[PDB]
Amino acid sequence: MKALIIDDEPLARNELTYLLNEIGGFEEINEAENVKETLEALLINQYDIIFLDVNLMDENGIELGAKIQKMKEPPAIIFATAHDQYAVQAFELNATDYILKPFGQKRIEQAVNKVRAT
Repeated sequence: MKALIIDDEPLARNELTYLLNEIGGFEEINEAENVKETLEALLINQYDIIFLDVNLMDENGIELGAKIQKMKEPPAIIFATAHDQYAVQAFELNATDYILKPFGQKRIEQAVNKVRAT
């Protein structure tokens, strides 16, 4: 399973990377801090799931997620943020999950297990 973490704060990307490695089953985990890196990354790799903050500095994460769902085979979108006002929008753009910070390995596992469906 390959995952992509998109957050502006590199510490947050590290915390999430740790938990994913603790859970296991991830052959590859890449990160991105903006829309350019994110889209660049998506273009050259098939990701099963992406963890995305609600906003990347000034870029809008929700809108980015929305555009990502128009892909042929979009990866699952999980919002991981400290903001709790965009859950309704996340549901509207068919997001797989919306996780509020701070979160633990159990809650991330729930989401990851949610996307394990084929």
